Amino acid sequence: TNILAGAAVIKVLEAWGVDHLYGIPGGSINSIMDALSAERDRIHYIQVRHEEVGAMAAAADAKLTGKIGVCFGSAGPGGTHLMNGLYDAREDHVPVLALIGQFGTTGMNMDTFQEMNENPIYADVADYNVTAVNAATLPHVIDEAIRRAYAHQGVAVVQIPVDLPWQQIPAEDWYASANSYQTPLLPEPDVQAVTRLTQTLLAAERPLIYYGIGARKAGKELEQLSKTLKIPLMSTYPAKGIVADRYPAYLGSANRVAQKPANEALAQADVVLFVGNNYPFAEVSKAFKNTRYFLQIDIDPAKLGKRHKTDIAVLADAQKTLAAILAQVSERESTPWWQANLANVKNWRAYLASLEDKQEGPLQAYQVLRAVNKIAEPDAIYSIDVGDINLNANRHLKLTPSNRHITSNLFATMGVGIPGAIAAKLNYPERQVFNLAGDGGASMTMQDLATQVQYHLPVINVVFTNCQYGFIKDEQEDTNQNDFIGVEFNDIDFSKIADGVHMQAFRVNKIEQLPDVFEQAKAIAQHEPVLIDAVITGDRPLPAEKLRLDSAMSSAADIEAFKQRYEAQDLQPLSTYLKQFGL
Amino acid sequence: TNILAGAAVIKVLEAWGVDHLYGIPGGSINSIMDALSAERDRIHYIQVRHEEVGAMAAAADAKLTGKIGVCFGSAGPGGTHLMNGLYDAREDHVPVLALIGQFGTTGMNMDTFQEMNENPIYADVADYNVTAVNAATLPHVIDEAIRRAYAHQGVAVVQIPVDLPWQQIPAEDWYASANSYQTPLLPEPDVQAVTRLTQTLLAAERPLIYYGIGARKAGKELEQLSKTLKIPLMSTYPAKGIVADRYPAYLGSANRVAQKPANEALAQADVVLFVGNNYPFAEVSKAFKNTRYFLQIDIDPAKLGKRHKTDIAVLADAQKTLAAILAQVSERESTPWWQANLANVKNWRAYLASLEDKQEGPLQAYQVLRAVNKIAEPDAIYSIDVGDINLNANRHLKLTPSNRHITSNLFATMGVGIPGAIAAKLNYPERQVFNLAGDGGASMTMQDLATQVQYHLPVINVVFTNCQYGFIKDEQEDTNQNDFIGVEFNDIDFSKIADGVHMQAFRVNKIEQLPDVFEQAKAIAQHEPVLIDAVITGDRPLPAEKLRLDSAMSSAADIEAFKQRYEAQDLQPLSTYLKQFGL
Amino acid sequence: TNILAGAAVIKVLEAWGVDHLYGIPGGSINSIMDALSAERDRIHYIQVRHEEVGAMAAAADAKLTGKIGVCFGSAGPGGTHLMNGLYDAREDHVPVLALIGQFGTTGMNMDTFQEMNENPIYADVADYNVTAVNAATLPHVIDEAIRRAYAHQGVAVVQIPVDLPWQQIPAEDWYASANSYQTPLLPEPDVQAVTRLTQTLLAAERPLIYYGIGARKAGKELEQLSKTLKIPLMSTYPAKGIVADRYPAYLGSANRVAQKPANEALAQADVVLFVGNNYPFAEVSKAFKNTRYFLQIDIDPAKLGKRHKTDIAVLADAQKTLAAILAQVSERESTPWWQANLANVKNWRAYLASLEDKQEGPLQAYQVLRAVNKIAEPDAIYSIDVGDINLNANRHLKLTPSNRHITSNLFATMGVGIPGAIAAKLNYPERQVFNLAGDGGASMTMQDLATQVQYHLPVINVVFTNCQYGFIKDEQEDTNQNDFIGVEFNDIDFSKIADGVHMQAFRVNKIEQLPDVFEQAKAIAQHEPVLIDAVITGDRPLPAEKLRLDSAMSSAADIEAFKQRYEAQDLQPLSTYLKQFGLDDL
Ligand SMILES: Cc1cc2nc3c(=O)[nH]c(=O)nc-3n(C[C@H](O)[C@H](O)[C@H](O)COP(=O)(O)OP(=O)(O)OC[C@H]3O[C@@H](n4cnc5c(N)ncnc54)[C@H](O)[C@@H]3O)c2cc1C
Ligand SMILES: Cc1cc2nc3c(=O)[nH]c(=O)nc-3n(C[C@H](O)[C@H](O)[C@H](O)COP(=O)(O)OP(=O)(O)OC[C@H]3O[C@@H](n4cnc5c(N)ncnc54)[C@H](O)[C@@H]3O)c2cc1C
Ligand SMILES: Cc1cc2nc3c(=O)[nH]c(=O)nc-3n(C[C@H](O)[C@H](O)[C@H](O)COP(=O)(O)OP(=O)(O)OC[C@H]3O[C@@H](n4cnc5c(N)ncnc54)[C@H](O)[C@@H]3O)c2cc1C
Ligand SMILES: CC1=C(CCOP(=O)(O)OP(=O)(O)O)S/C(=C(\C)O)N1Cc1cnc(C)nc1N
Ligand SMILES: CC1=C(CCOP(=O)(O)OP(=O)(O)O)S/C(=C(\C)O)N1Cc1cnc(C)nc1N
Ligand SMILES: CC1=C(CCOP(=O)(O)OP(=O)(O)O)S/C(=C(\C)O)N1Cc1cnc(C)nc1N
Ligand SMILES: [Mg+2]
Ligand SMILES: [Mg+2]
Ligand SMILES: [Mg+2]
Repeated sequence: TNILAGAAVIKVLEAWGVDHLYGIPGGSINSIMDALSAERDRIHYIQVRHEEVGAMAAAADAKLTGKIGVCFGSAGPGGTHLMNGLYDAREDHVPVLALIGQFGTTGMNMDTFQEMNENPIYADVADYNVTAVNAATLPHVIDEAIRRAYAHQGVAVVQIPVDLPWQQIPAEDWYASANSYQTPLLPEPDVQAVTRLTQTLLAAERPLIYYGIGARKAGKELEQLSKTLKIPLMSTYPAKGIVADRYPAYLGSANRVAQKPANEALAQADVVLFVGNNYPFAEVSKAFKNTRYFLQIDIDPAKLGKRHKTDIAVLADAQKTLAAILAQVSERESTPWWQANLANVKNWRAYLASLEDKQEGPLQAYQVLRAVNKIAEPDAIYSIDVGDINLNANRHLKLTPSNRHITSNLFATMGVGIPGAIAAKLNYPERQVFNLAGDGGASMTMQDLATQVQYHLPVINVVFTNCQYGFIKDEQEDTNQNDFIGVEFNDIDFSKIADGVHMQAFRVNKIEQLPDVFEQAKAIAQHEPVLIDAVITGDRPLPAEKLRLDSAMSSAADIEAFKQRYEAQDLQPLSTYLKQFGL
Repeated sequence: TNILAGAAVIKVLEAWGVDHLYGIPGGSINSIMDALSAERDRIHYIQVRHEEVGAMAAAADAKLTGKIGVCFGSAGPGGTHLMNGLYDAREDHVPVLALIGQFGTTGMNMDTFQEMNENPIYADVADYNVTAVNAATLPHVIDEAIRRAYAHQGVAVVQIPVDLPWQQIPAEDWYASANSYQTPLLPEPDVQAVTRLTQTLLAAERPLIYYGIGARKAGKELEQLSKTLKIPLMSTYPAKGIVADRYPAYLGSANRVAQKPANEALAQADVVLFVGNNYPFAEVSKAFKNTRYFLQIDIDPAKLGKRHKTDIAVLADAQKTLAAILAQVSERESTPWWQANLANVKNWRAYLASLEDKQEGPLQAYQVLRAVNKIAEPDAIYSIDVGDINLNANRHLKLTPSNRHITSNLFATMGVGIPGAIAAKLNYPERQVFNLAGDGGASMTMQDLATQVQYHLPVINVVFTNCQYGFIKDEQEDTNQNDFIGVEFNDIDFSKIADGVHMQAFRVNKIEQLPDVFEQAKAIAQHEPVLIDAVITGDRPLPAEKLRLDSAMSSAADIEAFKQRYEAQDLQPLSTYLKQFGL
Repeated sequence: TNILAGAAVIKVLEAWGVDHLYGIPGGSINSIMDALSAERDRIHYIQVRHEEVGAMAAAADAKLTGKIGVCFGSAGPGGTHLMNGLYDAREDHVPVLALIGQFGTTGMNMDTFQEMNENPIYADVADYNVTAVNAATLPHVIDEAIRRAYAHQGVAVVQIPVDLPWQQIPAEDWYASANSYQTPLLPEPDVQAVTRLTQTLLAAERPLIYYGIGARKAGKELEQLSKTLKIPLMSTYPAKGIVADRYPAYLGSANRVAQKPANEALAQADVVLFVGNNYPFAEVSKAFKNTRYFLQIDIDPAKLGKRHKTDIAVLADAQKTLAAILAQVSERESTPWWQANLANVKNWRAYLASLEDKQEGPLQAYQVLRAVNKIAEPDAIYSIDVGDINLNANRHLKLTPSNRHITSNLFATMGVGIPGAIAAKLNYPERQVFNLAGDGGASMTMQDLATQVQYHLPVINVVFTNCQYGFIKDEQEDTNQNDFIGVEFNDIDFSKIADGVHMQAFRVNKIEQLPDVFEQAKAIAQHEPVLIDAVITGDRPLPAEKLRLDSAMSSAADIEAFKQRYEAQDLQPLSTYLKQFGLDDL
């Protein structure tokens, strides 16, 4: 007895627990489609409107759940449309399987219609990249691709000649290795290295703990170390929410998608504990130029001493190590450094609240995000696009350990807001999901609003319409000699786009319109997707990387101009608080 | 004295006559943007909403004019979004320059934000693919890229570290080699090979001339050879219009994007003259299995004998060679083969007119295309997307040598209708331009309807809304065991999408609505873009590759079913006409 | 009726006129081997000892005859050993087909022994690079590969799963397109452009004609234009021999593999006619910085204005264009520029002759090459390795249009001497063939001396043993601040290496030993290969790019030292001759 090789392939996906997958059919992938069609009760095919959205959504599946995302594209242009999502998966180091259609083996290398050597297309993006040439081994090739994508935390691509999945293979021969999958049991953290790290951290005058998403399991330990030891916390932007934003000694993130207290404290710190962190600005921004001792905890040998010369680098799990530090320390009294940082945070949060709390007038991004906070459930998931929204969401969203947020962290491809929200709702139908996107990024993937409608995925889409590539406009202001170019453009009314895909929607341009529109959207999203198009000003958000508040550092004229432009008259530089507490 | 290297780069583009270029800015390409900004009077930057549209439009520029198209993308995701247009340019062998942003040289290889080794990304698509590393040589690298793209008829990609274009270089050193550019003067066509080819063609009983776009300069000679010698003409789909469609011995194209008379005649022909033709279905469809002698004229040695064993292959220009054949032949009387083919064409065109000429009822693609014909100017340009529209446009558009039509011929990427129309209008502001697209393809690039609005490009967009990937649905009907999957989807109202980008638009779903809506669109398009969303039936167009009309070939039951489904009761098989004239 | 797919593939090779091919067998290519075995009366397999030599020989085949060269390698390491020869073919733009073994389709992607995805290995080097996946289409894929390698003048690679050539396919379906082959059309010169070019050339005060191997069919026209118009000639190194070296207005080549008169004249010229030339040093050496007008003739649009901005560019065949120039000019009187160059060339040739004509004492490269000239037939072929030998052979070999010489022109892979000579003797059994190689380069491919013995290929191998990478030592002298490193090494006695592979050989270290050894070698090579291991001094050849002879440019002390080191006491700078005829050292 026999099975179609394509049926076996789908049974390999099922064995690995793949719930849903994305793509667009074509003749060159119609034999995989045929196998999917017979298996609708167990694996859910999501037909997207552009293959990039399928690839992005597959990456987001893995970001959210840790479970391999799966997408496909038809030969030639279907597969090449996957690229921005495949590169997102590579750079955000999440497991994705991509299946690429190909001409049957009898026509390959004949220069026939939309027939090319597809293997070189995927060689750079992929950890594993093969053209299948045999039906009987095709289940194994798919199984190998999955196992490698997991092991290597990246993209596996298989090009499949369309004849192979329609061939019969022996039913009893193929298997999946999902049953062997497991996670490692690790030794405890290296005892003598962690005692020595702890002493250096505690001997510091101006310590900081600076964590990334490698510390995602360690929020409790981070907050209790901070509180016990009187050591402020700062994070990478993606690590926002691992410790609740409300924690009074959470400084935020550094650089540009950043918060003032974090930049200022980092410049003064004498010892940094760098935990589960691969901050890509470390060298180029000279972040640690002032730092006396640099301590690291990371799971990956490839990261040890990577971002700065490191005094002690412990190769270990973040949680296990932070718990072992906590077990060997006890209460320290409040210090001037602690108090200064607490005061600086309070001043900064008062500034952000002042922006949020306006009640009437021309709409700014700040109030839109307040309105999101007001309708957000405590375990909401945020799919965030790329641009000023990362900066503004990082400052204004009030996250806790119960939330999740995702974006394209390092490749930073625009357009991910829509697909990330699709993936979030497919994985978590009972959780509230937002897509927060700028107009530029929403434009790029707008057609897949129709996918939210088609699959009845009740996403709350919020488009920030400034008629600009605002993040880039600000860059041009900073660097370019000549006039702005390519950064200001003509309006798109996304409420009308939504109507065109048969999604309920609203457009607002005044602060006073927000509460009722957001309450209506909250309610619609109990059953159907909704879109709010928020027409916002072109005001530049405060640049945390170019602060002009300290009269020892900047001219009075520069400070007065900065305070005026950024509504920052009541912000004080960290040096004010350092002086206040005697530093 | 010095010049900024970026300014010199723009002066190289200007020297080569580049009128317009496409892309989206980013920090990693802001120094090229800065140079563009100072040169708005001479080179016109078109800000697109998705970089794929810029790449597609650059390819279309070259398809239309023969002059290198230029696009750019920012580091990482900007550039990877170009791919579908770059592969279109490679496969349609037209010259395109792509500029890719990159991190400055001081941060390359530091694993910083959106910083990667970009060179491997482009290695497969590109004829020339380099990362610039020096400012003083950067003008030369761009000049080299252009000269190679032209010489090699393909894609040149340059990755540009953002620091380089802001560096000063000596003003007097750089140059462009546009002044050296020229086209070759060729020998005349090989005398003895062309006399011998001519004899074999004339000795045939059932000759055909089968040309592609390499014969684009030879329409007059093709038609006069056909008329003088009594030899029917057939073409590749892209070669439609080189000879007017109204010519009574034009059979159409073969395979699927095809016309019945061409498929039927090709199966009977004893001698084929294959001219300027690289038909990719030749081998896989066994097109020439019956052919006794196969004669070829091509300019490219790589094509000689490529598609079939060739009796005589002349390496020469198509026009020069066809004129030399014409100069050595004279009138032949009408033959039975000629008469049979003329009768078959007349029968086929009566069938297509019967579809077009319905006046009321549920709208089909056939009447939409009649309505296009009725408002089309004699020199209109058609940008055609990918799907059933290629099949239907090929049958119904009434083209002449004065028209142009473009699509993604061989890569066949969906989404090209919008960008191709943008490029057409930018090159030919005084010519009428259509974008004919299916709903699937229009969806993929829909956001760049806003670019037509922004640049006041008066395209007539016609969307064929069947709520299907119809071309693929029909494939699944033919091959798939299990139920249709991924090929039927939820409506998008493109009149509402158009309203959202501030474009006038109409939606129609009945035949009787067409005349007034098309007349309004014709008039609007004297000054602004317009969109018609044509809601059409799901009727399958007649499959020219699966004819069931000949009672010696097919069962009576199969013929009756085919005639019913395709409204083909009055079509006769070619054998009827062959018999009528005694063959 | 059926044929094995492998048999059909070999038939495709035969239809395309392939006489011989190179490689080393392995399990992963044994089905092609089986087909070759059956066809050994009609196509000839040459088993090499390292696959790089097969690839290099295939490239050399194409360089010599214009016929596609064919090589193969087994899966994994057999194929990756081809690389240096494949990049040689790419960079020297000659057609080569490379067949790469692969695991059968039933074990591909199983991570079995020697089994990998081979397609990405070849993506950069190859114009065409495919893995075959079907037996019935395999003959076409090979046919396509050959046709594109020719049309695109580069490398085509096909990875062949070993099961496919053992499958039966229909006998009647496959074909080769060899019957349809043609070479690219030769474009013709625009009449008015050629007249304007001519007018500019003839208005020049200090003209030069500077040709490369694109002018290989135009030697008669080049030499007659030079004589009629009184315009000196210079060439790229590879273009040596297109015009006989004897011609008194042949200046040589520029840069380093160069002759003094060419460098000096190029620095003074006001108009250059750059014909069939892609000189890779143009920009980096600032060759044309002071050239007033630059006139170019090339058949490739990718080259026009590449190396300097053109004043007139002609997209046409060199010999047609040069003939059209010649047809519209008449004899001109001598000029001061002409006579200054003629005198400079005599002075230079007298210097080279002085080095060649020593009769006793420590052996130098110069006398070895004189001894080669003394036994060389007028239609000899030279396969030249990479290093100082390019420099010395360029100066001393006395070539004419009847000769051929080849090296790795642009990739410049060492080791090509031995495989190029193998190829030469296979293609030209009745012509004398030399392999001129340094010790470093000969070392790299030494084992394939055995191939010359095995196939009875009577090459005259001459190894220049300095116990150095001399060309690189001289670079370190010029740039490096610290002591020499990696450039001086232990001796290898290549006469003993030759004995080990069963080749007759000689070792010499004194000038007076040369005549008798070279006569013996000439006679041995009527029937069998031979090797001469010439133990030469570590003297640096005169650096034509760093002349120290003109007291207007250089210190007396530096001139003194130059003359002493290079035995150059009798050399004059070009300015001496310019001044004699009334011209300024511009
Ligand atoms: C438009 C845009 C702008 C941005 N600019 C900023 C910015 O200004 N500031 C900013 O902070 N970010 C910014 N980013 C994000 C930035 O590019 C990086 O992605 C981010 O700073 C790196 O975060 P990370 O170190 O948490 O994650 P990763 O880079 O994923 O690193 C995780 C680290 O944790 C380690 N690890 C994993 N598991 C464990 C474990 N169990 N125990 C220990 N170690 C472990 C890994 O080995 C790795 O070193 C921006 C993003 C966007 C979209
Ligand atoms: C959805 C879709 C389906 C399609 N299916 C069909 C189909 O069923 N039928 C069909 O016909 N097409 C079809 N096509 C197009 C098809 O893929 C090929 O692109 C087309 O058939 C090849 O046309 P061509 O030979 O004219 O062009 P090219 O492939 O561009 O070849 C041009 C040839 O002309 C030669 N040449 C160039 N200049 C000269 C000169 N001056 N003199 C002499 N020779 C010269 C070239 O060397 C080359 O061989 C389809 C397209 C799409 C989008
Ligand atoms: C160790 C070493 C050092 C070297 N250093 C030197 C050096 O110092 N000096 C030196 O001169 N060389 C040197 N070379 C060689 C050098 O690298 C180049 O290969 C050589 O200078 C280029 O020669 P070319 O232009 O003749 O050949 P190619 O680069 O092959 O160019 C031939 C040109 O002719 C054109 N063409 C072809 N056919 C025609 C036709 N029918 N009509 C018109 N145009 C045609 C082509 O399009 C092309 O532009 C060295 C080689 C080695 C091994
Ligand atoms: C244009 C752009 C950006 C503008 C985004 O404009 P938006 O309108 O979406 O957002 P806003 O800033 O106006 O609120 S940010 C981005 C950087 C971070 O890389 N780039 C570059 C960019 C360009 N193209 C793609 C596909 N992805 C990218 N990241
Ligand atoms: C889905 C699809 C097609 C459906 C196009 O649907 P449309 O709705 O645009 O057109 P219609 O047929 O319904 O009128 S045709 C195409 C083939 C020719 O390649 N494919 C495959 C395809 C898939 N993805 C991209 C980007 N380009 C492609 N060509
Ligand atoms: C080492 C060396 C050279 C030394 C050759 O030493 P030889 O001993 O062969 O020659 P000689 O100069 O001593 O007479 S020349 C060459 C340059 C031109 O590229 N290189 C670099 C080189 C290094 N490795 C290989 C395979 N090929 C090369 N060309
Ligand atoms: Mg915006
Ligand atoms: Mg459709
Ligand atoms: Mg040596």
